[PDB]
Amino acid sequence: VVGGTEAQRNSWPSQISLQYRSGSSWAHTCGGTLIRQNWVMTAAHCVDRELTFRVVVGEHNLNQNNGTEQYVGVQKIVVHPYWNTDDVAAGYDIALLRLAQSVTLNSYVQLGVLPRAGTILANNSPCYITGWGLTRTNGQLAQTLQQAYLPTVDYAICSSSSYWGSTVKNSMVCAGGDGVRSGCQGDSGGPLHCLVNGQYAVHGVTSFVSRLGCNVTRKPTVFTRVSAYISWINNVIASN
Ligand SMILES: *C(=O)[C@@H](CC)[C@@H](CNS(=O)(=O)c1ccc(C)cc1)C(=O)O
Ligand SMILES: [Ca+2]
Repeated sequence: VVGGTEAQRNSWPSQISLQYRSGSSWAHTCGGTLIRQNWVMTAAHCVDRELTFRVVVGEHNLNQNNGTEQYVGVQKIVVHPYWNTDDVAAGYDIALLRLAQSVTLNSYVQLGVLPRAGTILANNSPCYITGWGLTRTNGQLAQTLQQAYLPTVDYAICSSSSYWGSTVKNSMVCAGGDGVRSGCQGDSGGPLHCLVNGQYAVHGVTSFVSRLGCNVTRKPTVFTRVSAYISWINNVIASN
């Protein structure tokens, strides 16, 4: 997250860290959202590589013991059947991870609230992106979980030629584009939390940023629209 602030450790209890085995250690690669005690929602592009993955819930500082983390293996990966590695702009960037163990809930570990199916945010709706991704374009991951305010940019505006043009679809949410604040590599898969009717709900799964850089004016960070996939999500959780 470029232009972010350190989140309080109990602000976003549904955020997880998706990590892959690297030698004798584990490395963070993407965010994700805890949606069942044994299920995490993340981006399909985060699990394109044939790596060993684990999820960390109740994580705050990647490089220090926080005293609140639970570490669980990934037992099953279900990517949207329409996802295509070669066309992120086509959409379907979403995947569900079944955890090997059910995690325990507490103030640092909670299920993300999802929007009702079909919900679309009015332009300029208040949202926060969270994650441990690069703090600058071509930078390094954050140690502590970051958050940045990124107001939505509606479809008509985000799909206009000055913004993302045809690359953005109606199954996606755009947010930000101020040139200061944005998602960045390693934030993918994580949540976009938007305040609706007094409750924060996860409306987006972080998907991509411009090839030009993370914080690029009029290239808001783009997210899979969670409210477009509610039936798919329920179908996968029900069938496995
Ligand atoms: C997500 O982090 C996104 C920026 C918000 C990235 C793509 N996701 S990633 O950095 O996890 C991804 C890229 C490519 C590979 C091979 C592995 C990891 C983006 O650049 O748009
Ligand atoms: Ca930690």
